[PDB]
Amino acid sequence: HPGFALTAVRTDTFEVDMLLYSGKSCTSVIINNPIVTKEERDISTTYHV
Amino acid sequence: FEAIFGTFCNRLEWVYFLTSGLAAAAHAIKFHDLNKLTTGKMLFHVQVPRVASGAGLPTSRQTTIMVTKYSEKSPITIPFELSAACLTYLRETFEGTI
Amino acid sequence: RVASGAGLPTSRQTTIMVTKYSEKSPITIPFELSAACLTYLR
Amino acid sequence: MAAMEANIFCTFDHKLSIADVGKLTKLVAAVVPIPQRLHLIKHYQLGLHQFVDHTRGYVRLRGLLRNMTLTLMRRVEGNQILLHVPTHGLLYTVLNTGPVTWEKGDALCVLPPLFHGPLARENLLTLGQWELVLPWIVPMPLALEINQRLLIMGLFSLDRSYEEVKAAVQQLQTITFRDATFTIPDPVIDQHLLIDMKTACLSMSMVANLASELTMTYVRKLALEDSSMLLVKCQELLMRLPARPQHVSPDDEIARLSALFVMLRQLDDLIREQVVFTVCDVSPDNKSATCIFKG
Amino acid sequence: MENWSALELLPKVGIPTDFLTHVKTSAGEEMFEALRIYYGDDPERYNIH
Amino acid sequence: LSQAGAHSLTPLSMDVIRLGEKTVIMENLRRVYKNTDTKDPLERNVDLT
Amino acid sequence: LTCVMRGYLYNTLKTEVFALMIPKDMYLTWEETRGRLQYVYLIIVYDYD
Repeated sequence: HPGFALTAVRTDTFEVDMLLYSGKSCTSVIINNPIVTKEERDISTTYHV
Repeated sequence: FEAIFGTFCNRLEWVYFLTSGLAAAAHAIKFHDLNKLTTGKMLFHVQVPRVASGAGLPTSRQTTIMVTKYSEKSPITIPFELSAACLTYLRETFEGTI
Repeated sequence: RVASGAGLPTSRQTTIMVTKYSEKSPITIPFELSAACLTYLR
Repeated sequence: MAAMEANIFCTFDHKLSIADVGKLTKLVAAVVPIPQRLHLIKHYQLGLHQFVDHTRGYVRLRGLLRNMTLTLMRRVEGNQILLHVPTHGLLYTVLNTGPVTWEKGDALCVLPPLFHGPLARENLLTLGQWELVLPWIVPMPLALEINQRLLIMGLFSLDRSYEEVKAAVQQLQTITFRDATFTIPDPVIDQHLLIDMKTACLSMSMVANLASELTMTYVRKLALEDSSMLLVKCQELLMRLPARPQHVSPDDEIARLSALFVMLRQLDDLIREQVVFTVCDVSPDNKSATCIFKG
Repeated sequence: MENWSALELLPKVGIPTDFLTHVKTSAGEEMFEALRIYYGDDPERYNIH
Repeated sequence: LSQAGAHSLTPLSMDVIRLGEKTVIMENLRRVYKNTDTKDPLERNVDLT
Repeated sequence: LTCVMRGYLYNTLKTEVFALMIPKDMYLTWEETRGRLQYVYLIIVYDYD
């Protein structure tokens, strides 16, 4: 035995589930209509919303 | 013969925001000019009840409180893409064959 | 797919095709008859 | 699966004030860099401030900016900015960020910003210990002089003592260009510049070795019977100490001079930046110009 | 080896299928034989011959 | 904001419990994500040292 | 032969994209992680010893 009494620390990660409670209309969300944007190339065209 | 019995597709379980119970926690409003605004703020004004007290103890006082709250930001996006051949067949029909 | 915020990547058009194959298991059982019983049957 | 986006939206998440979106509107048609391309990105990745570190080496910032991608700003609106990537050869409009004056018919380069005057203009969206530091668009001679002076200062740092280096650095830190003057911030010597020094000195010794007898003797021969201010300056720069040419061989000479031509090209590429813009007629107020995007 | 073009082009029956695991894992871990996992839109279904 | 909406109303079914006369709704968000690329954010990691 | 000098590489009807093939011994990479966009170059080097 050397002249030490070193202490160890280690952390664990758990896979766990959650349950979440809220009241009626805690936060109000305001949104606009989806907006379409376009990009063109010869092989394929693409869209973003 | 190999006898393909059937070609099976998928029908998605459709979900809409107002259909879910999570909407009960929410309050959903549309605002067509939304992208223009910088921030949305709300103001609160509160005054407190006070209790009269007997001599010997210092008396309570009036108070006034103002509180301000601010709006969040969280845009979302989704891409979908198509190959030019599908566009060509959507637009152009040629030789009329089946 | 499901939307996500800025910075994070997003999933694309994705399709999966899968196949199922049949399994075979023929069954059998014999029954044997004698010549005298066959002649009576005739 | 993947698709290369061309229209880029940047969204802020700090609770901006009216002055912030006001200053954003002033920045319309400027150029901003992005490290990665997506449809929607956070403001933290936009601008050059993310890269600054306490060492503040200018060569590091130049090298980092060389790798980045360049985009233009369009249709500024509330907390959502649209950035359009340029396509090679198209005609674009741009508003210059820095104070350097432009001229028509020349080329432009991208450089990290410089110390100019009182250092007044840093009002660009300073928020939450983050700021929108834009790169500079400057004409070719100023950029070439900046690169030249950094490299020359680095070379001079060797074989010299500390105080001689300090005097030389304090001299080289300044630049003059088209009635304007600018100062280079934090031009500290670093290992990034040492790589450039090594390759430049190798190329310079190669051009020294490849030079033929006639090429070397040309200047000394011409000084014999010609005279002009250019010639006297050139001779004054050189050290001080007819006949038939010692050897004549156009084939070997042309091969040698072609090799020396390649070596000179390699030496020159050290200071030449990527030629991003070729310019057209500019608004007389010098604020905005029409340019073609190249490279 | 399977005629995937036929599966794309031919009409098909709608079902509310329910994979036990997340479906991308089932494709990733070769539960089925003869898969095809093309991303995006693949125009190869059109070259009828 | 109280004037901004909720003018039209439709019925739909969900589960409820009676506790402390604060009747509340329960919904399991497994169906909304199911097969998508993003994981359900209620399935969380917890850490202890 | 027909050949493209500024192009996306495709069949006439664009029914399918055409790939470009490089022999394995010549192929070289100088980074372990790849950004979603990367360029490809032709490289010639000489041994003078």
